Amino acid sequence: MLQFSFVSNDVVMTYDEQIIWVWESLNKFQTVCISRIFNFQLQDLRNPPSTVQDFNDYEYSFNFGTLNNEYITVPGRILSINRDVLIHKSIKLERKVFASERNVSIFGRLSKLLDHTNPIIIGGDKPEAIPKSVFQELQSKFPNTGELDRYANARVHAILAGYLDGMKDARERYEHYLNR
Amino acid sequence: MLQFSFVSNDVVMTYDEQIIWVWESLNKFQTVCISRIFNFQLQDLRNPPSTVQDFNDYEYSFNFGTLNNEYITVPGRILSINRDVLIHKSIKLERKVFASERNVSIFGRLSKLLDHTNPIIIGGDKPEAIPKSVFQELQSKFPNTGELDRYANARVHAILAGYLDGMKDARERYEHYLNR
Repeated sequence: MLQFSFVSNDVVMTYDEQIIWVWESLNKFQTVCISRIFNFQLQDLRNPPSTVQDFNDYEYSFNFGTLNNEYITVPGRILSINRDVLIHKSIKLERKVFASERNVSIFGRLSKLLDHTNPIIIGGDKPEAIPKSVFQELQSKFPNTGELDRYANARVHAILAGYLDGMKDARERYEHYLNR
Repeated sequence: MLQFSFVSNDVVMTYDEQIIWVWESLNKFQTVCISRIFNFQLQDLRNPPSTVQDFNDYEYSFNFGTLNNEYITVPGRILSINRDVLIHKSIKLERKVFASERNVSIFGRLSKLLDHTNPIIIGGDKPEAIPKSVFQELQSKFPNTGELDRYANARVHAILAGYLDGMKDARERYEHYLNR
């Protein structure tokens, strides 16, 4: 589970399976990927675990962004992009802000489409900011669980129907040469 | 996790989160849905749990089918269909035999498409049986994790591209009336 909190001016993302793999990845490469979208460096772990820690009790608290003025500045490296990401405080920090269904990095996709090195700004009164209403509209258009469930079911139906329909057509052509 | 085993002539599906909800559903409605595709009645639970059971240690063992001749006969009620399902022993019992990605009931979809009350037979030497090669070909065509991941990513890309392209088009039309 992902839980966002504000401690002072620091935005903290708490991560709650055997969670030892997070610490092992940080020991091996001094980086870790959480929820498939968040890339954290060892310097971002506020609570480095004990050598004898029981990880059942433990939760990982990571520095995710900085609260400056009314905007949460997420470093681009956290999202594997070059630009930084600014989310206004009026927008609730949750995973759906950054990820669509099937772990699609919203800002990872947007940054590749942008022709400017200027940072992504969502909400607030900054003039260059994607309006909160425009961002929320994109969120509602992004594929949800039901759309992916219908896509999978339709694909299975089309495949099974194509086998039955082709079987019937092949039988019909053979029976065109058959009295019975 | 789902694990299929043969005890005598009985096919057993073992189910391994707080697994108490399975027992609670069986107490409330004498039925339970496991992995979203398997419907088990209370009579199918081989190891009814103790009133004091620790469910961390416990695993649920359910009667899934009957081994007769060389075919595993799955009751239709296990799959929420009217026909029964016969899987030849040469086919390994696993979840992908019955479910496609996003919990799509393979035989739930097929049975609605069939115009006959005759049971679904997969593999073996029975004449009315879908050949093992035909069944395996359908399995490979069914959507996998990568196809659903690409679908979601493409949908997000098309939505973000449609916002940027429409923004550029609207700006261009306004600039057609602007000297600068």
